[PDB]
Amino acid sequence: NSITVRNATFTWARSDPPTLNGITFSIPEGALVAVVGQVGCGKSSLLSALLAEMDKVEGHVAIKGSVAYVPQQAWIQNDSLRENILFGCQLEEPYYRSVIQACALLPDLEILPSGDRTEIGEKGVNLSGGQKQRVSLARAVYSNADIYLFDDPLSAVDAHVGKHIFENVIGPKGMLKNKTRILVTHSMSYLPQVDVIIVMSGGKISEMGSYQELLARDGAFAEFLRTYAS
Ligand SMILES: Nc1ncnc2c1ncn2[C@@H]1O[C@H](COP(=O)(O)OP(=O)(O)OP(=O)(O)O)[C@@H](O)[C@H]1O
Ligand SMILES: [Mg+2]
Repeated sequence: NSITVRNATFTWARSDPPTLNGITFSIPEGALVAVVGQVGCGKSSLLSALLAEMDKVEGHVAIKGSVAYVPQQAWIQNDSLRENILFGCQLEEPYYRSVIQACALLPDLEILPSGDRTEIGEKGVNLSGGQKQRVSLARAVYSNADIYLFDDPLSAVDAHVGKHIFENVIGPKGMLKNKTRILVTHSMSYLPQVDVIIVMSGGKISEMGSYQELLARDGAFAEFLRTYAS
């Protein structure tokens, strides 16, 4: 297991009840695992907890290897698009080329005045929400971590681009097919294709299993599909 969490409780503020309570799960190395649940149920917080960005009140957390993150709202550094991807790393080919292609960046680069050397962020070219998201994906993919935490990574891109990113970056035929990948998503579109789904409610885990297992149970996952998925 690349991730092992045992009866773990995490807080953003000791003055109030913890946001995440009694979290217990293990993720096999190389698994693709979705995390779903009603808006506000604690999905982003779960990723923050794994990044050691919350305060662990109690419990056990063991994470094997490096961790990359694609946050829920993409952000841009004041620098070239290239440096927004490299983010401290040296540029290496053909890996860089593969990341550009996989993250659907070619159509964006093609209309930029200096391609990837274009200054983006403050006082530079004004990227769209979809463009920022593709840059954010590329930043994480380029770092070539062992574990990927994706916070609703297809929300800001259109359906066609989303399909490209799932196929080339996230899924079993993508370039990260050997990595552990945790996929928070509000969408049902790719849930049949993940290995395991973790359903959350109220800062706790309600149930875990495959798409087919959870669907048949007609419990929390079935309710997510009927009422919350969008
Ligand atoms: N970076 C942060 N700093 C402080 N509090 C946070 C942070 N991120 C989330 N929270 C808090 O955690 C609680 C659960 O919200 P969280 O954002 O984890 O839910 P979510 O399931 O990701 O919601 P959504 O479906 O809207 O993305 C909320 O009180 C929220 O304000
Ligand atoms: Mg969230």
